[PDB]
Amino acid sequence: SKEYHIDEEVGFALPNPQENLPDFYNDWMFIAKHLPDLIESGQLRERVEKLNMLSIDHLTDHKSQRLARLVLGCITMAYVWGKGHGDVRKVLPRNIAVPYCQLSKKLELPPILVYADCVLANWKKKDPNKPLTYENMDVLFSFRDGDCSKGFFLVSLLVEIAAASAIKVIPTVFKAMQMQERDTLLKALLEIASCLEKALQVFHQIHDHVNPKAFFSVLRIYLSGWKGNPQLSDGLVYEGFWEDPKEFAGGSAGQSSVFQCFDVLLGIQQTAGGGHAAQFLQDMRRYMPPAHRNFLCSLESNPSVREFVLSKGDAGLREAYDACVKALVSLRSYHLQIVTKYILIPASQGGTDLMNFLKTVRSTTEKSLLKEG
Ligand code: HEM
Ligand SMILES: c1ccc(-c2cnc[nH]2)cc1
Repeated sequence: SKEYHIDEEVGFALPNPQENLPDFYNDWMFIAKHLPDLIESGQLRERVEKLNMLSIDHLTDHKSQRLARLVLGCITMAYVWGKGHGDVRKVLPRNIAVPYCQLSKKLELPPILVYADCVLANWKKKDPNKPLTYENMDVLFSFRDGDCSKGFFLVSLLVEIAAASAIKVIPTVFKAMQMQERDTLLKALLEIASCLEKALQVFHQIHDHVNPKAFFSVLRIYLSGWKGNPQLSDGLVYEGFWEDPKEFAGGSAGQSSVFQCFDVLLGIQQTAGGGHAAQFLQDMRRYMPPAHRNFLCSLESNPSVREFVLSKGDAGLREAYDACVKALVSLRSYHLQIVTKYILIPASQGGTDLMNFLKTVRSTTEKSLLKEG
């Protein structure tokens, strides 16, 4: 894999993300680093409004630009939603909206907190010399004390990284197919299946670091966007940058290149059809870093692994292929249980479109099994 910005040990996540910005931006950093406090004491908005319009020209490298996206994104979420009890600002102050929009066009990402920001760039290692384990990690920014942003963002990060291990065998898969190396292809498919099965284990930690009520009533609020959102009907106005208000979806793992890439690799047509689930996943690609979305479609232009495995009358291959698919539905099935516990139940103390969306995606995955009938 070339410079698709894919690291060998971290995958789509940003390797060792930057934690500090040039002193020239101390005003931004101070607000983002103290969000839990500023929101609760109610001085967050007045503070955002007192900011001077800072130039983004002093953000030279990619990492410092990513850190800034994270900072401005977290601040924007806090500004728009406030204490997150219903009072919402419909206009983002030009002194913040402008740098954020310019920085966004530069990185080719919408001006709203995105998965690539709050997960892929929002972490650090406590001990540089220890492994990437929950116990040795922390997020750079949270919204409110007790919002469980650490558990949510990091466990997502950890799942992403476990899945990354298979991203590196993708090349082996395509080489083996054209070189007609049957044994190599089988070994590769089984390896991918193993990595996806491990990611499922990682996913288990979500119960240990995220509490249903804090997640549902707090975190969820700050990660909402303004596209098809009732309380921000026409969207948000980025004062000084855009004439009318603009609609943008909130953070979602549907913006994760990781799960989208294996569906492509395996020939599962999540994006096909005109259905709502497909439109959503197709649209989420606009929220992924440009390098990552280029990876996704470079995968789509490679010959089909599915057709190859099918055209051969090789049970070994069919089974290795199916193990990969089976691993994806297992993950999606597990994730349904999680949505039931962290969203359905807390909301019970409409939102069925949610479960149907997830099931549609899972059913499309199951349908791809070859040897099921
Ligand atoms: C508190 C736990 C979690 C909840 C409540 C949750 C909730 C949701 C919801 C509501 C959606 C639907 C679309 C949207 O609104 O963005 C969704 C989609 C998705 N989530 Fe989660 N999620 C959780 C944890 C995770 C974790 C740890 C991962 C792993 C990185 C993950 C991966 C995905 C993916 C890939 C999709 C898109 C559809 C698919 O490929 O099946 N989620 N999630
Ligand atoms: C950050 C981390 C994970 C998510 C998410 C999980 N499931 C759907 N979106 C959204 C933002």
